[PDB]
Amino acid sequence: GSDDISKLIAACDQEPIHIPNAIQPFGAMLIVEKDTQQIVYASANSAEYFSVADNTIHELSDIKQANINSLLPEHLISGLASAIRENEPIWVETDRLSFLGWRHENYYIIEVERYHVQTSNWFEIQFQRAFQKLRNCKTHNDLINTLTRLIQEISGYDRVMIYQFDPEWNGRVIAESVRQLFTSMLNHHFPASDIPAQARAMYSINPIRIIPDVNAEPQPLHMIHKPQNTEAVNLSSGVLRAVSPLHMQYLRNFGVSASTSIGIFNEDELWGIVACHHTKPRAIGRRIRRLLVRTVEFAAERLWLIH
Ligand SMILES: *C/C=C1/C(=C/c2[nH]c(/C=C3[NH+]=C(/C=C4\NC(=O)C(C=C)=C4C)C(C)=C\3CCC(=O)O)c(CCC(=O)O)c2C)NC(=O)[C@H]1C
Repeated sequence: GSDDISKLIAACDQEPIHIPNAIQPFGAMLIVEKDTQQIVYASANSAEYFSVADNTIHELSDIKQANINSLLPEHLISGLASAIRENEPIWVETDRLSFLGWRHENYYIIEVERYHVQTSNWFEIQFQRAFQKLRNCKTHNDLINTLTRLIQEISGYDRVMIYQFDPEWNGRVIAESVRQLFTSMLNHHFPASDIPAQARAMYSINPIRIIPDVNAEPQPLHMIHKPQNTEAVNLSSGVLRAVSPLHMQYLRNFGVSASTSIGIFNEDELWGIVACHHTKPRAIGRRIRRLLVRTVEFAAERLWLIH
């Protein structure tokens, strides 16, 4: 039936991806009522992240006891309080932990990750080399190929592609960089339903989406202290937001174990994405994420100017 097939296609765009009440297990998440300053939701894995800074905490139970001010660094709490704008993430890096938090209505949402030892000035020197290569490009075809190659080198993903939307949100792959033999994806077309409108809109909130392992077990948000409002909390601005299992299976069918995509914007208009696949699971720290986003933004700026 024709209208039935259309119902099914329309269901794609209606899965509530913004409120899964779970996360990917490469970080831990705390949800805290702003006025109560009380921990109301915590990921089922919070223990193994806050046990790195605080040794009193070894179980999810201990988080009901825990105070925010022992768990979170002070600059994080001060920035989150002194922040008026909703959904704009603050980042605070201790000696052991990398925090990203933001305010959404009466909720503070805090994501915490681990990180590797860093090399000073590496972020900036890498961006400098990308800035110079993208700026020396004089046609869009050199620009986009250069972009895929740089994203490939910075991230180390097995495959980096530029996926360009047409006026109806259908898209095609227009450039490719690979770390191994692959059958070409060049000029392969995909329908608009493969990235439903809700996912397309998510790049306007967080321009990078990151999936380190398609088979990693999502961790649900447990209730800690009974929140005033039991509505689902919107997790859109972070990176830990659990992945729609449909898209996980889509990645498996692709032969992919890790994914990362970055929106390509012209002003507020989503023009396309950088799509990144890995055959084995892969994680990339916050600094590689920010470098990728910043590289894509400079490439976009160049893309709208050159012929
Ligand atoms: C009925 C629903 C469907 C559906 C849902 C869905 N898809 C995403 C997210 C993404 N889909 C992407 C598609 C592509 N990746 C590629 O490499 C290519 C072509 C080479 C395409 C077309 C991409 C890139 C994303 C972003 C995530 C990522 O980078 O992997 C979501 C959002 C999931 C989430 O963000 O939690 C949803 C709900 N896909 C379908 O095919 C139908 C069945």
